[PDB]
Amino acid sequence: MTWNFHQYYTNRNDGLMGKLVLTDEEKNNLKALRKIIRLRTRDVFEEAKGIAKAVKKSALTFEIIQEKVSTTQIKHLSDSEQREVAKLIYEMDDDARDEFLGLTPRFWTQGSFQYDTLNRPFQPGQEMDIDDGTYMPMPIFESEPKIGHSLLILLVDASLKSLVAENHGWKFEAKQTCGRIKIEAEKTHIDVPMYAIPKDEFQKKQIALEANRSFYELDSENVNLALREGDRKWINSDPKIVEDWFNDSCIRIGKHLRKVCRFMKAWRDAQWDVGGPSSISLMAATVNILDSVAHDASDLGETMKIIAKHLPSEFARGVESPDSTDEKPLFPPSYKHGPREMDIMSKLERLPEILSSAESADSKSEALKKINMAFGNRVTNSELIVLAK
Ligand SMILES: CN1c2c([nH]c(N)nc2=O)NC[C@@H]1CNc1ccc(C(=O)N[C@@H](CCC(=O)N[C@@H](CCC(=O)O)C(=O)O)C(=O)O)cc1
Ligand SMILES: Nc1nc2c(ncn2[C@@H]2O[C@H](COP(=O)(O)OP(=O)(O)OP(=O)(O)O)[C@@H](O)[C@H]2O)c(=O)[nH]1
Ligand SMILES: Nc1nc2c(ncn2[C@@H]2O[C@H](COP(=O)(O)OP(=O)(O)OP(=O)(O)O)[C@@H](O)[C@H]2O)c(=O)[nH]1
Ligand SMILES: [Mg+2]
Ligand SMILES: [Mg+2]
Repeated sequence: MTWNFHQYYTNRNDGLMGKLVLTDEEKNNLKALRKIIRLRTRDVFEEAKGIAKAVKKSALTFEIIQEKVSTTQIKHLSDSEQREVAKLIYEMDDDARDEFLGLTPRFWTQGSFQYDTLNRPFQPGQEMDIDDGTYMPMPIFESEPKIGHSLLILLVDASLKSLVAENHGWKFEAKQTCGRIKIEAEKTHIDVPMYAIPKDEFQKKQIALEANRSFYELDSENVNLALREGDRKWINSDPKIVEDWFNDSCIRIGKHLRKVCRFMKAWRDAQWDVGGPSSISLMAATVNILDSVAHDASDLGETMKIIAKHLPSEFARGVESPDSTDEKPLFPPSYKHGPREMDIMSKLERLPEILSSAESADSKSEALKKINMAFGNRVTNSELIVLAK
């Protein structure tokens, strides 16, 4: 016997796509959460600019500034953090202060929510992730921006911490590249990386944008990611580079690319409760395979076998980042594998065996059980599986 799994993979009700794609409850929940973070962040910046405006108009003592700070949403930072914000506002000169009073944070989501590969989480501890970047248009800087790294990080933190203080079961986490709100009971977190971008170009592009529509991309090397730990405060990491690479890959390869990428992530979620290869390494390897190996989009069962066969080789050679400015590969080459990478290799080598043995199982029932060794017990309708012609 030979079974075909195309429907097992693609059926939008019962099949794997059916199990992975967010419910509307989940999708609207994520957008509502993002809206709440965006609102609070703009409010907090307005509150801080309010104080700075006061400083400009009349010379206010440091103590008066502290007092004013302690009355705003910034009160949700620790005591020493509040004093630091007051100190930073008190201490900036006319020029920096004028820049600050002209700053309004802007937002743009990146990651799987943006390019539509966000899967419903599988094991306990696994969470849906929305990556909403905050952008701070300021003058081009070589060393350090007019408005300080410290100040900007503190305000975004205050915004996030102020929301946690208003929501049972939310908690704040600081990561190296973002601030995070975790909502365990909803299996969700929102990440907020922060970027500096050129103010003049931002304005020019926004003016162009609004004039040319009725009812754009910045210079990549000036998109600066703020880093929270380490002595390097900023790194040139433009998230649009990955978004564009993936969207262009989808165009070039076809619409089955997003599906097979979801499947590989689902495989990952089933094989490890935490850990496994990154989502981006899986996408990059999969793109490389589909660009170079003949396949048929009308049988994702066959396509998934083709991918599984070639993944070990991709990862063994090291997976290069689509961002050539990246300082490391997305996955190291095999001569540099330690325990972590060896564990990944051994699971990848297992996958094509699982898919093969499912294909040659004795019944539809046994076929389902076998293939569910790769993706977990998510699909339950064995009648999705069809005897190959
Ligand atoms: C990213 N970006 C970027 C660029 N270039 C390079 N080289 N790297 C970059 O990272 N260019 C554009 C952008 C950076 N510049 C901008 C960033 C944000 C905005 C802005 O007005 N954001 C809106 C939200 C837009 C939105 O919801 N958008 C929705 C999409 C629309 C929708 O879903 O309705 C969303 O977040 O999903 C806001 O702040 O309220 C305007 C410009
Ligand atoms: N240049 C570069 N950007 C990265 C890297 N890892 C993550 N990013 C950026 O961060 C965004 C989100 O990354 P992840 O959350 O790991 O990946 P995801 O595609 O959202 O996957 P899931 O959250 O697992 O669904 C990506 O779209 C990239 O913009 C990396 O190694 N190099
Ligand atoms: N621009 C840019 N953004 C990134 C990059 N890496 C991560 N991000 C963003 O910051 C978020 C958190 O990044 P990470 O520190 O990689 O998160 P993580 O290590 O996967 O999470 P844990 O495994 O729980 O520590 C991501 O989801 C992205 O939104 C990067 O290289 N460039
Ligand atoms: Mg993500
Ligand atoms: Mg994230």
